[PDB]
Amino acid sequence: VQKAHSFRRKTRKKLSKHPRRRGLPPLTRFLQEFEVGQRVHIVIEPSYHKGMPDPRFHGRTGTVVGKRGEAYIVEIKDGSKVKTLFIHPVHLRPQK
Amino acid sequence: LRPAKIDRYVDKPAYTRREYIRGAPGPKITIFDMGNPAGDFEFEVSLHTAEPVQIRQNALEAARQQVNRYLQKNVGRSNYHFKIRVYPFQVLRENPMYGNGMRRPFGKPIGLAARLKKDQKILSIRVNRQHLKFAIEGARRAAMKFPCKCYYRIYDKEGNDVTTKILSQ
RNA sequence: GGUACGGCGGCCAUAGCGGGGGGGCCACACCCGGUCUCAUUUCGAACCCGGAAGUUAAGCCCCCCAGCGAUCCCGGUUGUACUGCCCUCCGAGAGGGGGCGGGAAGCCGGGGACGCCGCCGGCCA
RNA sequence: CUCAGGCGGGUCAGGAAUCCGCCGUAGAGUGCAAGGGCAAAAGCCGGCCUGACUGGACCCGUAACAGAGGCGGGUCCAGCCCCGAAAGGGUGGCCUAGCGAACCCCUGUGCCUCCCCGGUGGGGGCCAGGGAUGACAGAAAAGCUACCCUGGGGAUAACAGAGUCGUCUCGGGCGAGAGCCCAUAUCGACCCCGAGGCUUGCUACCUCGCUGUCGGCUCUUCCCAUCCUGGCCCUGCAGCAGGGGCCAAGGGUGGGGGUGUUCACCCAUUAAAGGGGAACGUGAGCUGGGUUUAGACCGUCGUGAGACAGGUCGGAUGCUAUCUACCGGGGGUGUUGGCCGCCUGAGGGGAAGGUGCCCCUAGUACGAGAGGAACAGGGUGCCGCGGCCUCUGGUCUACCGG
RNA sequence: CACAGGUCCCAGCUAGCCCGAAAGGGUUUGUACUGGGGCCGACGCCUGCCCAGUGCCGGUAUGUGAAGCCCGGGUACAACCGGGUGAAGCACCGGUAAACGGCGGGGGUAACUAUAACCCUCUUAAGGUAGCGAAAUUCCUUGUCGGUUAAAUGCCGACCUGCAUGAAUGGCGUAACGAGGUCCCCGCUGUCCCCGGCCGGGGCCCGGCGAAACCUCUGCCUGGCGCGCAUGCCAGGGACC
RNA sequence: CCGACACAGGUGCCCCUGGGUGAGAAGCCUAAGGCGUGUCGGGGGAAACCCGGCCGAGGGAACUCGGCAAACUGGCCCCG
RNA sequence: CAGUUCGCUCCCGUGACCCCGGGCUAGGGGUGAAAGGCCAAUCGAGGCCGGAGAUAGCUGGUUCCCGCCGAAUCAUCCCGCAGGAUGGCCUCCCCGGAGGUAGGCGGUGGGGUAGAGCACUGAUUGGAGGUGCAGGGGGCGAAAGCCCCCGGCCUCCUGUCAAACUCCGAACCCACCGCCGCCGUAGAUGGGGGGAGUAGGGUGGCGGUGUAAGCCGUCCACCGAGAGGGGAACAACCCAGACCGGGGUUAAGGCCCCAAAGUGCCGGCUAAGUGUUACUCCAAAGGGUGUCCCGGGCCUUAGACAGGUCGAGGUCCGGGGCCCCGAAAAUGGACGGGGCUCAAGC
RNA sequence: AGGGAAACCGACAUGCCCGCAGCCGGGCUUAUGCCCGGUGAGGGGCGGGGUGCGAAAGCGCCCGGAGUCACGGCCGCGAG
RNA sequence: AUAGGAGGGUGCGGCCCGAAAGGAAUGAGCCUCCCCGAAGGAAACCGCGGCGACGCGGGAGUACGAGGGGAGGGGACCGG
Repeated sequence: VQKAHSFRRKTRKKLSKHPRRRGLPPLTRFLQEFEVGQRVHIVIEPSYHKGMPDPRFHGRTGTVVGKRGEAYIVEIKDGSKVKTLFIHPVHLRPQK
Repeated sequence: LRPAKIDRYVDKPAYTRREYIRGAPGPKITIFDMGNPAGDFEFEVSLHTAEPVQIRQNALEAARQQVNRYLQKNVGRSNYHFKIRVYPFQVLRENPMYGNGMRRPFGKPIGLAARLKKDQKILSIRVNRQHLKFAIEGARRAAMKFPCKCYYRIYDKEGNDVTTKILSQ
């Protein structure tokens, strides 16, 4: 039986937190800041449901090209297409 | 009863979750300890498989009855402890097939089996020195009922392999 | 610069749970009393307001431990289980094997671990 | 503010009504499946509210890479607001389901427009919301065909072949036992390992510009897992017989009743009246009883046309042999010149033989008795094969007679 | 299939039924002992119950019911909106089964054994009456019993458990009749045991006329590979034309 | 004449029939009339086999789906 | 002889009988003692010409040569499933002008598969301790309740599990950055335009499913669309990817003959023609003082075993190599064949 | 000269940056050639402008002149 | 008239034809001798290693080697 892709399809383990990490995350990731041109990894925080990108892009590394409101604008290369995502800084991690 | 060669091999994934398997049958073997477990015994004879294999509950029960009868006749109830270390968890199913063949062929449960790795103990008989031959004969009788090559080993209380010492002595 | 003083924090158990001993210049508390501010789906029990008669019993501060939990290092199991690539290698089959590259989990033994760090203020000097 | 559950203590009050204390990482709850997330909350209890609003931009998913109508979601700007001391939050439900093109119609709102011009009634257009297509990327919509027709398909069933062996047929390993003792004279539970392709099934690999079905008759050949005939072993084998097994495929394995039957059942004989393969051998050899068209009847089902792997009566079998194959009959060349006659036998073929009964051994061996053999020696029947016409019978379109 | 016979339906004539676009017409130079339309099918004895359903016929108090007409609103006139009247047809009521069809299902008994319907409970419009029944209808089935044979998946007689018989889509019986299906008996015979002779015409040879179907080229086997049954491929065997 | 034919069909057997046997316009023989043109001839123990016909000892349906085919009987007179 | 005839047999043969000449009924029509029969060899809707060269997603066919490049049967939608459309993959031309990334090393991050384990969720054998715990069974008491057994619930020990479990956790894969390597100004990455074909795939490894064959996906290696040299012939297996004429050396593999190359060498095994098989084809459970070896115990050279006497190794066990039994099929026959035994087998 | 359903309204003959080819100056190189710096048509990006929706911001389309005709070829659609 | 494969492919031999259009008496097939030479590449013999098949150093990158040139003899074929 074919199943169409949805936001939470096959995310039982991808979007699950460690038992010892249950609860609110430390505020450093919430309040972290980035500059245009910086490269950041995408690590979705399951507890925060705002500004979450599609889980298909979890684990990828993109580049910051702007900032709208509280969310950062991240550009990724899916195959040959350029895809633009609006990701909250809590879901991002600096490279190196 | 279909031939055991069908379920002998372990190429299929584990099928044990009773929460999701519909119509799983109840076990046919309910006794796993016989004799005098409390009493101590100098020697223990264990039976191992030479290859991974699924042993059916019917074969397990047949071996249990044969070995228990032999040990009761020859050794005595208070002079031995016979234990089967494995439990049948794998659920064996069969394609239910006027009549449609190969259409919706997922099988319905028909039996149970125990899946064993290589060199895994199946059963143990704990006896003293004077009943070692009877224990070995019981182990051979049990092995005659299983669908795989099996071998016996003798261990002391500490767990060291002393089969050659005992048989030579 | 000293202090068994406090406030705001970072990592978020190697930091937790449970035990033993010591301490109060200051400071933090327990504590005393409910007119006023505030509240009980009753209760000044909490919260709030007004204070210093008494206490270091405990919250707190300092030192220690290894019973539980967690976790770092070393040795054994062990280059064991598993695995990427190639193969005119064996095997009736199941599967295994040779060469090159990786490599556990659990268990046993011996150590570690009863947190580390940032900004500032109070008191004394 | 902290839940579920548990422990200890309490008037009725008990397992369970309400209350005090302690342990209590969520073992509760969050509207509804499951997964994920939630503990000074996203749970429970209260206060105040309607941001479940208006005008727009960009981006992700359905639909990766890699195209998309419709739909869902995320990040924001502005307007008017809500809660809060403030920070901050609010574009429905903590996240992932609960839904839908064109055309047409209804409603809201405030603009444009209708053929020379102006007014009125009416119509058309732009924006927003709604009425549904579940076959859910959106036709309005019941059946028979055996009187059937066309284009095709081994992309796809029935017969047959192929693969497989679950099933079928036939074995093997161990030995609980049953056999007066004794597992193995015989039967052998529960389990386990196989062989064959002789039953059925499964797959759909060859064959739909046709490979003619079941049964029977005729004819040829092969296998052994041997029914009889030949020779043996064990026995719970006294004899006569039985039970089990081994070698052995030369020969035999027949006649009849019902039934289309194969098979199965039955009858009288017999040494026995074996199982199978050869395109379920054999329709350019036969027959056509069954099956499977077109006609018709009965029963059941259907409103009906009609249908039934339900019965029943009738219902077509084409051939001048091209090649090869086998059976017999001839002409040639070669065999180091031609011809006549008599021989040799390398190889091939055979079943040229097979099998009953009777006399005697002998009422003997054996056996309590009943009963009852064998070696050797004689006779003869049947089946099979190769010949012949003296005898018998048939024919005798020569001939003779009525 | 038809048939004589039985029975049902419509119609008093400008009828009933039918052809046609119409005009006209067939039945009809006819008139209920007639014309037209179904079903059964000689003859003998009979033809039971059911009108809830689907049809047909009669009624239609009452509801709905199109156009037209009327009334009010609207439109300087209309389109448009509301109401009243409202035939047929449906709704409703009654007849009709030789109209289409239907005619069920559980417990226990009368134990002078056991087993039967007298019997009491749901249930419909009613629950299959007389007959016939293993049937051209019976799946189990080659039902069971009796006769026929040495032997009977046949045939005949009987029982009833009628999967799924039945009374004009007729039930049962029936003399005579039949190139209909079916079983048996006497007689007869080459159907057979078991085949053997004879005759005429072909076949065969000689002299003549003189084609067609069909044809990739070819054309020996065993075991194999192969689109899974090869004269042609591989390894072997054999073979003068 | 029609059927593509000097076609064993159909149209047309549409109308008519001496003697004997015999109920008979039956079968058989024969007179009249017609023909040897229902048009390829010759050979032969010259086979096997096929088509058409005759006979078959003993048995008498044992054959077969099924007495298929063949065979038995047969006209007339008198009893019944 | 005949696009329905001939022979034998059979049926009616005064009647609803057979035949002839003249007429009428014409195609959704006629006629029918009803078979869907008959209507000029045609009838479940006649024939002739016309619409008309009708239509089909279905079958067949499509005509000269060389040169260059060279696929696909995978996703979404369709009354869509033998057919189409949008993409993916191919090819041709042009613009633009400096980067690009199939391979590797190091780094920054992500993951929960294999394995493993019981710390949640659910299974799972026995024992010990605690708890009267709303259970049941007895004894026991007027009645308030006791005494045991069993059962339930916790802790520990013991023996086992999970595709829809995870306190742990690889190999490996992916995203990004620097470098090595390679490609690119003889113009890459990228962009625009023209033309397609492809919507049946197969073998092979892996995963789910199934007794198996097979069915369904996945990996892109080979056939499809691929020559040459081999496996006896073979689509897929091995070497190998190919313009033309010559010379040489190697690859797969092979060297007794067929058949080019050794009856080649050293050590050991097999006595069954086992074998002579890399794979497309190849029989097991259970047994063997059959042989060649390894390891471990008891006695152990006149103190062992076999039958107080002899007078040198025996006793047992667990394993390894080859071989043997288990082992029956149909036309006559298959190591490719001949044949091969200190091999021409292993 | 485009925007809009319509009424209707109504735009850069270059303000700025980057920059290939070409040109200019310099260095190395036997030469080709390479490198550095300017200028740079075409090309790319800003800024500004017309109009539609909007209270506005802001977005869509358009704006700094290349089209038209002919011959030949490939393809799509309709006709057999 | 003792031999097996879709009727063909590579090479040559036997028999036969061979005037012209192809070469050729300005010399053909053929015979003898000399020079250079890519990739490749021996052996006699001597010394040594190995149980052996055999190998290693010299001989030696020698003899030979696709092809590229020259000279002499003979006198009619070669290609097809």
